[PDB]
Amino acid sequence: MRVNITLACTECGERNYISKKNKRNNPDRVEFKKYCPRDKKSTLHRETK
Amino acid sequence: MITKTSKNAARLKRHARVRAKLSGTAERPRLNVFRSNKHIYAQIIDDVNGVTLASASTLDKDLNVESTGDTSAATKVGELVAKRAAEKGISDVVFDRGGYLYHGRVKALADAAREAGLKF
Amino acid sequence: MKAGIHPNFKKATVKCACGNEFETGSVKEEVRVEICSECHPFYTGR
Amino acid sequence: NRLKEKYNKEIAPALMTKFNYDSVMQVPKIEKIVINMGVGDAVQNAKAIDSAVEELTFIAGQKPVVTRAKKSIAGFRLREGMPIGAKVTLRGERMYDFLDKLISVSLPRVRDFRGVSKKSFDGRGNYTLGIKEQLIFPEIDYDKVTKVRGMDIVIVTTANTDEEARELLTQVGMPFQK
Amino acid sequence: MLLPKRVKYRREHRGKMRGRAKGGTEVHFGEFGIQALEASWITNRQIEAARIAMTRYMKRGGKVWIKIFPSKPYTAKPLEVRMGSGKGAPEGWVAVVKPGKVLFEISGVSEEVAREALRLASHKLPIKTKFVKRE
Amino acid sequence: GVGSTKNGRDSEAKRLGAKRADGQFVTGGSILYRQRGTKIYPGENVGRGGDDTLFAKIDGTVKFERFGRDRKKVSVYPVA
RNA sequence: UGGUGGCGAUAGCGAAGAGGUCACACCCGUUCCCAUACCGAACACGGAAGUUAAGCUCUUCAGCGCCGAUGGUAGUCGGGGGUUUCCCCCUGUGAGAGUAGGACGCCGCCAA
RNA sequence: GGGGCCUUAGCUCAGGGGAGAGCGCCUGCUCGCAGGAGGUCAGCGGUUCGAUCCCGCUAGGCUCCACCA
RNA sequence: AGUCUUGGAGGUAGAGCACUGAUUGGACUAGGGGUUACCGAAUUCAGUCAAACUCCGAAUGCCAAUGACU
RNA sequence: GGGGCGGUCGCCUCCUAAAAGGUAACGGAGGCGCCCAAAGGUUCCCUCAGAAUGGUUGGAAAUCAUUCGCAGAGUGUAAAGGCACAAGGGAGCUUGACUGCGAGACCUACAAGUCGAGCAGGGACGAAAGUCGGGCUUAGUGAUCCGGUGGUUCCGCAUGGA
Ligand SMILES: [K+]
Repeated sequence: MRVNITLACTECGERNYISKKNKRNNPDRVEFKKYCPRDKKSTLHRETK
Repeated sequence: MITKTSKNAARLKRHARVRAKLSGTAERPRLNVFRSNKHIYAQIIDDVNGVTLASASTLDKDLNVESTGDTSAATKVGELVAKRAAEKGISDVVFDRGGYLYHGRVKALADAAREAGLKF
Repeated sequence: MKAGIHPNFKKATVKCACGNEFETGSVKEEVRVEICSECHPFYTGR
Repeated sequence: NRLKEKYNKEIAPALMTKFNYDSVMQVPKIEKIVINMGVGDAVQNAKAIDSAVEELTFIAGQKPVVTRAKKSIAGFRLREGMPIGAKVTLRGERMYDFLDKLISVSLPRVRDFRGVSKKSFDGRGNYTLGIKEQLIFPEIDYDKVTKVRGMDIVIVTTANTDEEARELLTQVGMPFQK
Repeated sequence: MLLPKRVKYRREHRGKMRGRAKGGTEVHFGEFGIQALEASWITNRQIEAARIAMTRYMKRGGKVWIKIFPSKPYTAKPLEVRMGSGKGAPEGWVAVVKPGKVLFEISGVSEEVAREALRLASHKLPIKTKFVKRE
Repeated sequence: GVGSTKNGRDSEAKRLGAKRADGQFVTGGSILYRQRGTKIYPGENVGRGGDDTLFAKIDGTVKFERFGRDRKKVSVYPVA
C-alpha cells in the first residue's frame, strides 16, 4: 500500500523531504527537483534506499 | 442544417476569461487589442474609471498601407499606440490579448509596443 | 493535414471494364473496377 | 474536384431557382461528411480497432479518431473510456472526392443494390447512410480483411428541410431508391 | 388502506398543528364536502372507515375525493419497555388535518344523500366537521 | 429487554458565518467570513482562503454587498 | 457604426419586419508562421471574387422569463385572557401567494 | 425479548464481471467414456458500470443469553 | 449599558412547489396485456404535503457604525 | 431513565438547533482511520445529464450526426455548502505536495486546531500580467516519556579524545 518515504538531496546527502507514494503504482525510487536548504538551490532529491 | 456561433461570440467568452485576472489601473492601464477580418486596433484603457487614455489603429492616417490586416500592419499600430501613450505618460501596461491567441498579428502588435517604449 | 498519419492523396485514374475512365482522388494511382455506375445492371435499368 | 465544379456551376443556380432563395448564401451546400464504424467487438479484441482504423484510413484518405466509450454499460460488457469505434470528418476537397467515389464506384458494388433510402433524412436536411460491408470500397484488399464490417456515412448539409437536402443530393447524383 | 409507496425518512418528528389549513379549504372537485373544524391527526384506518362508510351509503351512485393522504408516519416503542435506547419502530400513517381542511368531497348524488353520506363519515373521524358546498 | 441505536454521532461545531460587521473597521489579515464554498465572494481588498475564508487584504471599513442578481461579496475600503 | 467598459433578464427568450458603401461579419485561399487525439471545422496566416441569408445594428410586439406596488391575510416582538396538542384580544410590525402596474435597455469612454 | 449465525442446481459444495464442478438423473458407449437435466443465488429494495457474493430490512432454521431483588 | 437612527450577516415562523421526496382527480397516451381505453408509464391541466424540500421569506434576536438623549 | 447483559467511547457531514454563533438525550440519518506522482502546479483550450429525429452489425441502452437542453451532469470518497467569467472536461510543460518565515485574524479552559496578505532564498508554468507553500471546501488521526535513524560552528565532569 501507500508508504512513508524520505527524499534526500543527491548532492549534499541532506534528508530533506518526507512524503508518500503508492509502491504498487510507483515501485522504483522516485526523484524530484526540490530545494536543498544546505545547498541553497534546487537539486534532484531521490527517495532514500 | 448546421448552426454555429460567431467566432466573435467564441472570442468574447475567451476575452472574459482573460479579463478575470487582467485589468487596467491608472498606473498600469490595459492595452486592449481588437483585430478584425480587415483591420487591427489598440486602445489603452483604464478600467477603474472606464476611459480609453490612448488609442491607435489601421484606420489612422499615419499607417498608410493597402495590406491592412496582416502582421506587418500590426507592428505599425504597436509602434503608434506606444509612442502616443508615451506622450500621455504611460509606461507600464498590461497586454489584454482580447481572446485572440498570443500569436502572429496580436503578438506582432505587442512586440512592437515593447520595442517602442511600453513595459510589459 | 498532420505530417506522418495521412496517406498521400493523389489524383487516380479509375479504369472500368466497360472502357469508361474517370479521375477520382485516391491513395492508389490506378484503380481497376469491374463495374462502374454506367455499366451496373441497377443503373442501366436492364 | 468534379462535383465541386458541378455544385458551383449547375447545382447552386438550379437550387436557387427551384426554392426561390433571396440570396446566394441561403443555397444548401454539403458542409461535412462524417464516416463512422462502431467496433463494439473491440471489447473482445484491442487489435480489431487498429484494423478498423487502417481500413477507414484507406477509404477516407485520412486518419480517423478512435472513438472511446462515454459510459460503462454492463449489457455490452462495456467500460467508460474503452476504444469502441472509429470516426472521421471529411470536409472541403476530400469530402467531394469521397462523395464522388461513393456515388460512382462504391455504392454500385453493393450486393443486390436497390438504391439508397429516401427516408434516411433527420428532419433537418442531414442524410445518414448505413453500409453493410467495407468491401464495397476498392481500396480494401479482400484477402487482408479478417472480418466484414459495416460503416455509417453521415452527409451534413446546410439545408433546413429534408426536401432541400434531398434535392441537393439528387442533383449531386445520389442513387435514391425508386 | 392508503399509505405511501415509499418515504425518504421512516421515523419523523411528530411536529405541531397550529393555524388553519394551508390549502384544501374549498370544495374543488365534487359538489359537496366535509370541512374540519379542529386540528387532529387522521389515521389511514380512520380514512378507510370514513370512506367505506360514506361509500356504501351512496350505493355505487356517486364519486368521492378523499382530500387527505396519510403521508406522515409515526412510531411507537414496544409494550412495557422503559424510556430511552433509540426511537421506536414505525407504527402507522397519519394525515395531519387542520381546521379548514375539506377532508372528503362528494359528487354524483343529491344534497339530501350527500349530507347523510357525510354524516355517516363524520362519526368515524376524531374531529368536529361541518358540511360544505362548492361556491 | 431493549435494542440499541445506530446513530448518536456528530461532528464538533465549526463556528462559521461572519466574523466582522458591515461598517466595522478591520486590520489587514482580519477574517471577515468563514464558510463552506463561496457563499460570499471576495470583493475589493479581500482574498479567498484555502477553506474559502474571507479576510482583509488591507486595513479599512468592511462592507457586505450585493454581487450581481444572486450572489453577495464583501469589500474592505480604505479609511480616508 | 465599430471597439471597449459600468448597471440585479425592467438588459432576457420568442416572433415580426428593416439595414449595410465605409465599419462588423459571413465569405475566398492555404505557399508560409501556426493548427486538428481526424479535419484550414476551430485556431492561425493570406486575400477581397459578393452577400446581407446568418452574427451584428435598428424598429414593432407583453406569448414566456424578469421587475413589481397597494390593500388584505399568515406569521410574530411586547402586553393581556381562555375551555390550553391549541385558541382569543391589545399597541407595534408585517410576509409569501395574488394582483394593479413596469418593462422588448440604461449610463460611460475611444475611434471612424 | 436481545444478540450471533445460516439460507446456491436432484444431492454435495465452488463462486461486483454476468451462476460452476462432482455425483444422481437423461444422451450412446461398454470403469472409464460422451453431451445434456436443473438455479426467483431465502426474500425485499438499494449501492452502483454490472450484485450470489455490496448495504439496509423481512422471513425462517439453529445457537447463546433473558439475571438482582 | 439602554433607547432611537443607519447598515449588515443569517433561511426559523409563515408561505410556496422552482429543485428533491411523498401524493389526489381529470385529460391524453408510449408501451405491455386481453384489434381493443383491456389496463397503463411519461406528458399535460388542476390539487395536496415535508425536521433532514426551497423560487421565497418575516417578527425577533445578533454584529457593527454615527450622533443624540439617558 | 437502578445495576447486570446489550449498545457506545476519537474524528467528519447533515437534521433536531427556536433565520448570528453555540446548544442536550442510549434523539433522527450517514461517513472516516484514506486515496492520487496526477486525481498536484501552471498555461492554453473546452462544456455537461437526458431526450427527439436519422442510422449495416446494433437491441431500451455501445458509436456517429443534427436540433433542443442551467445543469436535470460532473466534482477520487459521506453529507452539506459551493462551483458552467467553472471549482466540471482536455492537452503541453512541470514538482510550490518549496526552505526560512509571517503583519493580522478565527477558534479556544488548557493542550491543540484554522486562515493569512506580505518579506527573503531558490524555482515551475506563462509573451507578460501573474499564479503556485498540494487536492472545490470541511474527515483520513494520537500528547509525553522512552527508544531508533540522518544531520549538526552545541556540551563533553583534570586535559585531549571518547
Ligand atoms: K427508571
